[PDB]
Amino acid sequence: MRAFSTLDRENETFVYRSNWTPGRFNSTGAKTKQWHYPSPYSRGALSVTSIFSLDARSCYSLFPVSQNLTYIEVPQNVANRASTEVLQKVTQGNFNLGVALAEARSTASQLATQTIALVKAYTAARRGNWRQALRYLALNEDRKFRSKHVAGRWLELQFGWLPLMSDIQGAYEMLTKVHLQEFLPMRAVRQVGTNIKLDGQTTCNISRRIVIWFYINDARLAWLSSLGILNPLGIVWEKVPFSFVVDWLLPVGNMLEGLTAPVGCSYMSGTVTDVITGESIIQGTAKAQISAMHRGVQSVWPTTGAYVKSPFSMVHTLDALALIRQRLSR
Amino acid sequence: ASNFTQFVLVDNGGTGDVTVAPSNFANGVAEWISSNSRSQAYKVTCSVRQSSAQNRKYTIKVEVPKVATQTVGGVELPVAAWRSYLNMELTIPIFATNSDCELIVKAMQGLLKDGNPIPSAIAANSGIY
Amino acid sequence: ASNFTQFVLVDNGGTGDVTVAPSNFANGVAEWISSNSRSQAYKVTCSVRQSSAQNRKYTIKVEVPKVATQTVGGVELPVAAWRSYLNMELTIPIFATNSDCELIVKAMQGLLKDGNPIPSAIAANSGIY
Amino acid sequence: ASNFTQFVLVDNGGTGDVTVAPSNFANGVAEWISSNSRSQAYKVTCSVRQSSAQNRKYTIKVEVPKVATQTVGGVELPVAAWRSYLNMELTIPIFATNSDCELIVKAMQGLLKDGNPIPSAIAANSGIY
Amino acid sequence: ASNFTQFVLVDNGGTGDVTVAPSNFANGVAEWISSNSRSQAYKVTCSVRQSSAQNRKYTIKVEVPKVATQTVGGVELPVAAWRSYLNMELTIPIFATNSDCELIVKAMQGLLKDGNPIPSAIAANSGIY
Amino acid sequence: ASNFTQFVLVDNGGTGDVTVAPSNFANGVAEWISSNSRSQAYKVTCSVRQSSAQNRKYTIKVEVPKVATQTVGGVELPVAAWRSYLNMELTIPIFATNSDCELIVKAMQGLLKDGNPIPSAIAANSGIY
Amino acid sequence: ASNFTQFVLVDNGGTGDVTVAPSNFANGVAEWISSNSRSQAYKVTCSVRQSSAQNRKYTIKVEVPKVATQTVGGVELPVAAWRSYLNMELTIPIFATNSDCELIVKAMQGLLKDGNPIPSAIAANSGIY
Amino acid sequence: ASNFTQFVLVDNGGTGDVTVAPSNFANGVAEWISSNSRSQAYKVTCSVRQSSAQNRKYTIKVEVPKVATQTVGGVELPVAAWRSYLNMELTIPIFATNSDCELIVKAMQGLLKDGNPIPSAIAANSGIY
Amino acid sequence: ASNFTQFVLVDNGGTGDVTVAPSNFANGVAEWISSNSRSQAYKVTCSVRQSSAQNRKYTIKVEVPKVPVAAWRSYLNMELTIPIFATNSDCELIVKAMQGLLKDGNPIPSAIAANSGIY
RNA sequence: GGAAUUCCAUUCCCCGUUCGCGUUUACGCGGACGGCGCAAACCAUUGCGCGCGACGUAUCGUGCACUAGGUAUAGUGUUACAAAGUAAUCUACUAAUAGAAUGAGGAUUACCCAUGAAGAAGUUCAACUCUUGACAAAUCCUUGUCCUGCCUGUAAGGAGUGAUCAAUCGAUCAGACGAUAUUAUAUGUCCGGUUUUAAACCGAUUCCCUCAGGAGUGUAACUAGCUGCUUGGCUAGUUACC
Repeated sequence: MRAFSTLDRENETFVYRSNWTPGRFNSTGAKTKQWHYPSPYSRGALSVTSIFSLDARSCYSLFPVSQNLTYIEVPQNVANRASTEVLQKVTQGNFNLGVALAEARSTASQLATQTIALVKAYTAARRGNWRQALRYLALNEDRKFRSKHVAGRWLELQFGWLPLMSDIQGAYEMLTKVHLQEFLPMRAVRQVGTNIKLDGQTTCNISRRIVIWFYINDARLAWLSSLGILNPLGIVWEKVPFSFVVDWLLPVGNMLEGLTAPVGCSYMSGTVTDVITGESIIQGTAKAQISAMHRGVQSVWPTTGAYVKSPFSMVHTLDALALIRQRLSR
Repeated sequence: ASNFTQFVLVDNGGTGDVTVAPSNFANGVAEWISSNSRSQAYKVTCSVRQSSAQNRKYTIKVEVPKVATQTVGGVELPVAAWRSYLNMELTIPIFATNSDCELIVKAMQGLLKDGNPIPSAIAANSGIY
Repeated sequence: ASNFTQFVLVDNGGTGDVTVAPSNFANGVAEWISSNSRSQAYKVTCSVRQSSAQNRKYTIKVEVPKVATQTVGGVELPVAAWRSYLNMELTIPIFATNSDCELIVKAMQGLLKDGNPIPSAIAANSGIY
Repeated sequence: ASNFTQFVLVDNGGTGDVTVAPSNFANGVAEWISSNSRSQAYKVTCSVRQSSAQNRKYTIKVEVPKVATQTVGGVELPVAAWRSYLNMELTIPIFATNSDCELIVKAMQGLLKDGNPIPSAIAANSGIY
Repeated sequence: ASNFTQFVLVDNGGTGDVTVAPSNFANGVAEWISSNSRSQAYKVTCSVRQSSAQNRKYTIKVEVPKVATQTVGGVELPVAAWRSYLNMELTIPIFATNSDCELIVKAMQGLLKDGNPIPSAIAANSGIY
Repeated sequence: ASNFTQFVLVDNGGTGDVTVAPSNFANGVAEWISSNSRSQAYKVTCSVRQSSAQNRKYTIKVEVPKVATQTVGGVELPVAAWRSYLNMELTIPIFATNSDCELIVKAMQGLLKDGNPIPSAIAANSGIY
Repeated sequence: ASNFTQFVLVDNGGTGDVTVAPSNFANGVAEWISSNSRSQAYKVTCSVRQSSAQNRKYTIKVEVPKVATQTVGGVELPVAAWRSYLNMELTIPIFATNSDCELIVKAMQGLLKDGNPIPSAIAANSGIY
Repeated sequence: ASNFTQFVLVDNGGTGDVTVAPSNFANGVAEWISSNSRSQAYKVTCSVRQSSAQNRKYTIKVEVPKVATQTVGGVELPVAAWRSYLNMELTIPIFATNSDCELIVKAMQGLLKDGNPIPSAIAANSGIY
Repeated sequence: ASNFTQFVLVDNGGTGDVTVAPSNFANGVAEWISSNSRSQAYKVTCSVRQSSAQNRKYTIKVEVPKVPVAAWRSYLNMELTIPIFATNSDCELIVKAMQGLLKDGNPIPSAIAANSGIY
């Protein structure tokens, strides 16, 4: 969008408008309490710069534009390249995140930061390398132990890992009770434009901007919000054997597979703008111009749906799957 | 037309079939995923490559999860969680006719037909004796 | 309810009126601008702050551009050649009645009524003699 | 031309007008004042200077006292809690002709026309909400 | 659904009521003010900000002037002797539901209902005896 | 006669009202708690001091918990999952009449009356806008 | 209107007057000189400044020479033999009414009216005895 | 009365006159500017200062520009192509009477009267030939 | 003709019999696994090694759990050293000793079946 | 004491003329002229002195005398007694003796031994590689206190002026460039002399043999969020610190 003026000016050359704009076409959109719907809108300017006399209003016949400057014929090689390149960014996972997901990924990057901390320390207890099991609990390696069995040495460090047991519930419960019960929007943009030449010489530049908003709608993310976890404070750790750390992370292992799997989505709505910026040449010479715009509310979204590569797939959560599927299960 | 489409994976007699849906095609590795439900999802991948100067390889990976929950103390805690995998490669020479590629597919389809020993061994937790 | 609405800045008798529209509200400083070009645009900002313990300091800015036609390589882009900056700062004590605040507005309105010596001198590029 | 004359600053519709009058011209500052004491009168000043190689600044200042429960001619302390202050700086470049200096005055009149959101916030002790 | 509206602060049963009006939104603080000068009006400020990742903190301030021997519109010194101050701060955890926040609102209304010992002690300039 | 008596804090229409009771008066800090255990009771305080030479400053705090039952070591003990905190400080000048103290109490009752923008914003968890 | 005009300083019954005429205004100082050369002229100045924050101060200087004709190197040049310098300073506060400034001017005229002791002492080279 | 007034600088018939008008009197420099764009305006200055013990010295400066139009980047602007600079300084001793000052002004007006050789050289781009 | 075949382990009437089936024969070590979930399955191994110049030394192992995971598990571990001089009329005599040892009524299988020692 | 005596005594025991100076000018200061045997006795006393081996050419190999001279001249030899008093746990062998948690790990079997994988990688696909003075006392009138008759390998070898050559009556030896340019221009790389006369100079495979052999090659904030604007729809946006 280059600049254009709407104040209709008129010149007079000896041996006729210089520019023209229709009415400001203002429409409003609906508004619900969760999301604000978009609205159609269109402005442009026919303008004749240099020169027998022409009318700047009647120069719509050169350009592929209607009289109201609203409807613009976009080429099918521009419309079809714009629709597929948006819709492949939806599935491939190249998009932007709402505030509700940037706070949901952050509190789901705190499970994976701390379930690396236990599992790298718990499997350091099976193997017997207690010099590595004291780094991961932020303890001092200078401690020598009093008991000699493997399960007795683990209960001596119980002041070390019970903070990690409760801080995982600090990240597990914020997902299933708060974050996974929210509205979770996403945004994907791709612009496509070419250059056309006609003979009335005139060269335009018709480009399309497709912005599609869509939110998470999945059945198995309402299933992960149904589940719970055991309270590590309310479990007497002395009576229950040493392999209960594995039986405590079973609801966590459902999350890190349940989040990182690709997610189904439904869309709210989106906008499609069209921008033509061009010139024309009419020894009698002339130069007319357009820079126009028109938003659309039409939805480019398949009824087969899209299964988006999940935003929860992260550097941290793919390392927390790489421990449980190798050490605790294999 | 495109082959990257929807198909049925588990044929549970009509009632309870698991169809599989196309999601992603990143980095040359195709990827399918099961339908919308209240469970963990399946995965089916397919990636084709030219390994050597005279071979073509097809990699298929299938994952099957099961999750079982009990109601203990007024919550739904997950009790058991595991997955079983599938991993096959298929090295085909580049001198293979299209009618010779119909023979390789029937060689794999006849291997797992119901009644043959290899699906008889898996479905009974037994070996070949 | 809101007083941060759209109003008209230059009243040319019904035809060619310059309207100005609410755009941005950062840092407690309200801002009106004209059509969304942001370079050839009129701009009106208002801010309110408690300067001293007994005073209140309003700040009003107006930028009036002079629109023009730039021609680079046969491509016509409108651009502002120069801008004019009105920048007033009104200090009212907190002991002023609302009927005394109506006296301050009438003082600024009557100062600029067409015919008084100050808007006469500005309109002729002159001073007070 | 003689612009330094008498005019009406606050227009109360025939009766109750406060007609401001010329009083001083020292150091090129044209000063208007009403027929009151110096602590309770309206004071208007106007000066013209060239600020840089490109621009000219007009400095207009208006002082309006608080009128509610006024003691006319009495001694009133403190001084800063009885009087308002106006401060205007109009930076106009040297490229502007007479018709462009008419457009700037129409902008300042349209900024302070009644019903607009800027002077309706001043007379109501409010901001932009 | 905008709560930034006009409401009646002090009720005197139909006639003699005091209606407070919204004025300003500087720096995330929403301000109400009644129809008087800035030093003799009822002012309410309500700002909402989240203090940690676990708590939302409401900050409510009310200013009420002393009424007896008031000079209507006059200048009254010192400022800190003529105006009362209220300062409420409320902390609500993020685990609360909408039904939980309805009971917190009812918790403040029963504390200040006329007849209870807290507002019947403030109204007599006494303590809890 | 004494104002250190019993009142109702949360009035849910006769049935299920949380009534609060006098329990402590040590260190000049009044204290009201409900008929619960010390972990699951509401707590309401009151304190008056002469802060400056010309001000009286109250401090009223209200603690509203959410009841639960926690299993610690295999034994269920009544405890509150989270508490919410009210914290106000009412500064009244010493020159205020008994009638001007009633205006402050009416100002706090009208601030939390049902339907006003501030208590409606707290219950629906929305901001003031 | 303007008050920087011509007046008569010494009134010798019509014939033999000294009229004094405005000549300069630079640096905010008025200057009247008589119709002579620049050496044998009478000279009256006047200047007004805001001296303190609550005062306004006037400065009036009057020069009355005795004319002569000095032979400088054989050439006769009009020159003054001695000058008499009147120099007064009037401090009027900002709290003064225009009916209080007219009481000052009646005091400066009755001080110098003929028949009073102070102008009788100057016109006889005597003191107050 | 005052001589800091609007006077005609160029008597060009009755139509093409450029009547210049007062603009500023800062630092004792009486500066006249014509009424159009500031880059295409004339200029006349005057200042009187006591240069030595027996001399007064005037300093007159006159700028006369050529009216053209700068077009840089397609945007046209009213500028001056070049300027003519008159810079004349007159020294008058203080012994000169008003009859002597009239004979100095008659020397200037006869110096520039048309027909004399000096103004007939400037109006032909010539020297004394 | 092969004896790496399916045999009945627990003769429990004729209905609740646990019939165990061959699973794996890696490294000369036989393995039988019953046809259920792997964690709830019986496990029988067998291996013959020439221990020295005049011995063959068998190894039989039976794991019996409690019945989807096993709560606990039993472990039999029995060896049988037979010299190379023993004929087939003597090898059948050795198996008659093991069958006569664990016959229902003898003191050793009546002590295992009642959580008792030898008294 | 004694002796003999020759016995009263011993012996012996200014002036003047006259030129220059200066305002202390009818005064100063100068200059030039003028004025035992012998002996003797005095006599009974003295002195004196085959079978082994080999070859042949009966041949080789190994286990006073005396000798000469002759003119008679030369040489040379409590137990005991004498006795109431001394002296003092399992083992073996046997009628005796010695010796004390795991492992498809092993045993002479209730003993010993030892320790405390993935890969949308590849093929030579059931096998690998790659990558992570008071006073007292008794005994009492008294104290004590104050050339050849040379030989042979016989045309060879060993052993005792002139004379070539000269040709003269002579010499001898006894600017380029398939470089560049903005193009007669910068550039890149490698007074007489005379005559040349519009110019200048002088003043495994081959070989071989005696032949089955040899040679050789993320964290806490801060703004905003009003059914209104829209020159590319909002559902956020930039700043700090790790």
